[PDB]
Amino acid sequence: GIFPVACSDGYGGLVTTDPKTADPAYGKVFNPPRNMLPGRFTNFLDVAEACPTFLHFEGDVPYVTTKTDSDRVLAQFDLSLAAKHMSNTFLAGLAQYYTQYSGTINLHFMFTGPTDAKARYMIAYAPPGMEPPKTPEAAAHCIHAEWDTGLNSKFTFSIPYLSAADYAYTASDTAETTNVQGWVCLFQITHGKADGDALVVLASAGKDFELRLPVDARTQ
Amino acid sequence: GIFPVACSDGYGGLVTTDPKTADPAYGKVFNPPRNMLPGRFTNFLDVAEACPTFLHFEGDVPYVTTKTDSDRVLAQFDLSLAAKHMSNTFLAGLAQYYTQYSGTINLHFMFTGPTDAKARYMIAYAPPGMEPPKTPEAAAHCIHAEWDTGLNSKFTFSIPYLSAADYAYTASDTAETTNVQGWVCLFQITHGKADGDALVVLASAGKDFELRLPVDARTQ
Amino acid sequence: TTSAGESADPVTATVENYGGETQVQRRQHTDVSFILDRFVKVTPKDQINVLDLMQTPAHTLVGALLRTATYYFADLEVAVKHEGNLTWVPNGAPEAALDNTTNPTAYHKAPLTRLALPYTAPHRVLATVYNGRALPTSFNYGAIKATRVTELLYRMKRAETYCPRPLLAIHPDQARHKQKIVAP
Amino acid sequence: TTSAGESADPVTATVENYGGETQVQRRQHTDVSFILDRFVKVTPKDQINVLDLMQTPAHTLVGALLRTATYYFADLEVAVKHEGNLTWVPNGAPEAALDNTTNPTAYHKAPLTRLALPYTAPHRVLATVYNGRALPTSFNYGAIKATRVTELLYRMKRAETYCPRPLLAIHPDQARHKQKIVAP
Amino acid sequence: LLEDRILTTRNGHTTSTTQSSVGVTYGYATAEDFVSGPNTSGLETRVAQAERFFKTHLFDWVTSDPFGRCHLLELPTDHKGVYGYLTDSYAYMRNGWDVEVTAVGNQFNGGCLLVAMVPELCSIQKRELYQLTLFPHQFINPRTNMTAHITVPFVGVNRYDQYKVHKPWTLVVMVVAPLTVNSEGAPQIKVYANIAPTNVHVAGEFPSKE
Amino acid sequence: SGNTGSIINNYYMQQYQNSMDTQLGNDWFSKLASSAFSGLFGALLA
Amino acid sequence: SGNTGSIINNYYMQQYQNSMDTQLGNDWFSKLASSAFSGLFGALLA
Repeated sequence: GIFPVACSDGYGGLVTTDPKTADPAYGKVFNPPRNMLPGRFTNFLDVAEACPTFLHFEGDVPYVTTKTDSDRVLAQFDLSLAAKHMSNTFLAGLAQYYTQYSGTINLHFMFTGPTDAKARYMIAYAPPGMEPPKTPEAAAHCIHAEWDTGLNSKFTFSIPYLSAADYAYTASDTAETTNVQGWVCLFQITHGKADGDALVVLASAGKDFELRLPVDARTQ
Repeated sequence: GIFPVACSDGYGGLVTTDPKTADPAYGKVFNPPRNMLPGRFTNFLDVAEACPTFLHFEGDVPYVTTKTDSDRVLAQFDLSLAAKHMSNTFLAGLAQYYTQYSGTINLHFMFTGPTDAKARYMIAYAPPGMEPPKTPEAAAHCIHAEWDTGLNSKFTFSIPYLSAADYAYTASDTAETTNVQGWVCLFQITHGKADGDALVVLASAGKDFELRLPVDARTQ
Repeated sequence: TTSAGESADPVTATVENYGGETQVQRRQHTDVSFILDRFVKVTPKDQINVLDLMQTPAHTLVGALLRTATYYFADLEVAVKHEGNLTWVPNGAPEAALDNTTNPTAYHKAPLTRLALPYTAPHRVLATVYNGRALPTSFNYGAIKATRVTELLYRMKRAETYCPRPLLAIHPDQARHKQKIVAP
Repeated sequence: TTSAGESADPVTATVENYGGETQVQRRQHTDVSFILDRFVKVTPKDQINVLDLMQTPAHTLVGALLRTATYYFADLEVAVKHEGNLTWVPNGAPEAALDNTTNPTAYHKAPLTRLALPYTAPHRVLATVYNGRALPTSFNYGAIKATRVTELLYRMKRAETYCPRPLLAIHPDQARHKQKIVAP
Repeated sequence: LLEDRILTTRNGHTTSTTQSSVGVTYGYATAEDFVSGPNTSGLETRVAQAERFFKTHLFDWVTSDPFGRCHLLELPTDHKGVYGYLTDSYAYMRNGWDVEVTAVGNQFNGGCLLVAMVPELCSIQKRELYQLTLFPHQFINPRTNMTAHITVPFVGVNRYDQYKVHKPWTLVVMVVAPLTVNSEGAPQIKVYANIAPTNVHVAGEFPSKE
Repeated sequence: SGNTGSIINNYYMQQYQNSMDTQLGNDWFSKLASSAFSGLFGALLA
Repeated sequence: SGNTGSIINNYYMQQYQNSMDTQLGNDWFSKLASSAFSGLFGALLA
């Protein structure tokens, strides 16, 4: 006769990811040419990593002006993708679609002021367990670094991947106000006729960076 | 045309054990690392055998105190998993899930009393066909052994696998009050200022031990 | 990692710098071809529906990622929970062209329609934005019609865009946007 | 087989000792990976159900054995006799994340749902007891939702715990617990 | 008066000795999970300086003291020295409690405590108390030993565990056999506990009290 | 891994059924089981 | 191309599933990504 078969229940009922492919019913189509076409790419952490973006900010502007008082802290916020300044950036304008991640992200700095405007800044990075400082003095006890304007302007600091689990989420809750990943915080040493200048910070994916588990869920 | 097929009735209707596997619809997932992770294991008769447990008892305590009269019998009961003292132990806290078994189980002894407390015990093992003794004298006629406290404390006696069928059940009925596997019974010779001491008995799986035929059925 | 900035030559930085090591990331998931192959259920507006893409919700995964790379190419795998017989018709083919059973006129079963779809544009490439709400009439992957279509999904295939675009999301308010995840 | 006991070095004993021989046991069944691969039907509490495990009856085979080894890893094979379309969503993903058809939104047939499920925790390992009724929000194997779910079963897969726990059962009363077996 | 057995265990500068030795036992592990993980991105270092002994008190094993008293002692726990300051200046780390438990009476009493070192938990069922015989554990009896000792590995749920709010390791000693002063035996046994945190490395760091 | 007696490659690719266990760089309970002596601390007679 | 883990030639011939890409005669974004220095414009100390 013929090969028997078990019409197995539950195997084959349409899946929005189903591994197999459907049936073709036209075939024999020779398309145009796609030769060396400009600026292609095939990975979003390739352009993320490859072309940073500035950060939204208080007000909205990307830059930041030199405080001329004891209040030095030029920045400070939740070290996670929820980060408002990031929430719009290229790397953040996508981590939405991936439940978790790991890796490193970068913070590039720039000056724009006169040459008669020599200035100094700081970059502290504290973790979960305590609230961020407000005094580079107290902060100089985290994993940091100091720099001062010069000939070359830019500078990109990579911030460390630290967490119990090798991962953790991109989303957040009013349970995580203690954040599972830290409160990175940038400050301001001293300066000269360098008050009110522009120190714009951008963001790219460091090499350590990685992103996984696709999640789509209403985002505009 | 195409390969005919016999949509065979009765083959494929969901089975809580079905040999085959289901369909995957996400795939390409690289997990974290599970390298040399502490105290693993993959067999429950491995930890059963590998790490014994004491026995519940009259009252509840595990140990037992030296009778100071003719009543010597320190223990005695149904040689089966239903055994209350065992029913909680590790080996018994699982044989629930397996209809039958075969093999050997062990009874480890220990003293706890003073050095001015030299004592002697006994271990008889009678089978189905008669009721257990109450006199090591009458008992010395089963397959037994004698021992006395010393330098080394512990001691583990393996009790024999005897039954018509190479198997028999872990469960029991008010039909089996004659038990298909015997009434093991421990006694007490003589002693010295060694009355009221603690002779705690534990239980592991001997090497001969085996367990089969998975049965799940309401147990708390 | 200092450098010149008004030069915008890619000048990254990484761990090692001040300390720490750097790891071996497995970005398999952020693979453009991988995360665009998974159906998008757009509203099959009546019966005569054009296999466009800017019809899809510009907020869904395959939608968004779609709206982020100017150029692109790919094929199609559709779905049509519906009524009657889906009679698709190629690109350029007269609206009216879609009706004759001789055309690929699929015959209903239970319950939708899973079929493959070539990319049939006369142009060597297509785009979500033509500078030439106002985008070209050759920008359609064929066109379907049955006699009542309830589910329209487009599994894009063998994906591959070119050039980039801006990626932003859910404007928070507390520097950290809060939204219930999956809890025990 | 005497020995020192306050040393707790494993010191077993066996037949031969006083006599008899010892046999060749075939414990294939008490194989941890083997007797954990066989579905457990836990109450699919409404529609939005989290793929947890301490939801299961801590008295069933796959449940009990589950609650006996602190650590563990494994994958998943579910079942969903139900209504509508099961749209599962990964771990960490926003509760709300489970709704968009683009997500793995399975399409009903007859009668339940048999699909495979990766273990997707950010932690290299999970547990039924975190000393950190009170256990972690990353301890979930994704999360399902349809529009009415009647049967929830979890065939754990490629099982493998670590470390042990206490195994006890049906406290008898007559030193021998009586309960009708299978008779002729 | 026997096969004879002694032993001293050095940890840093601290070194517990004993004569009623009996031995020891390591359970679950004997090693440690590659503490050069991803989450610590090279940003982790060895601080085997605070690796040593500190004293804390267990209960007092008294004649009455029922068949269950198992004075718990979480590990980690309050540290007035090194390891403690370390946990206050750090978020992520991992170690391995040595633990060398004593309980002094003399070679004349009866009864036994049950020493065990178990991980993640919350609380235990009495009916379960009959199976400590499953996790790193020792057995005490004055007619052979005065000391216990059992050296625990690292389990954690992760590679680099945080302790500000979590304590994977707990230490219990349920009285398996009640105590008997007896004719000439000692009067009471205060169970003392000697611990030490080993193979530990840190990663992470906060500002300062200021 | 329990009950997988399929004669085929369960069709769907390797990197698809289960999630691949990335490495780094009874395991132990069998280690402390397969080492229990049945000897005698004295010397057998008869 | 996304999620194609079929072990067969997906049955239906090559010139049938998708439409064949006639030639003529990350491509580039990977080209400007894999070239970002983590060096120092001065000289490391300590």
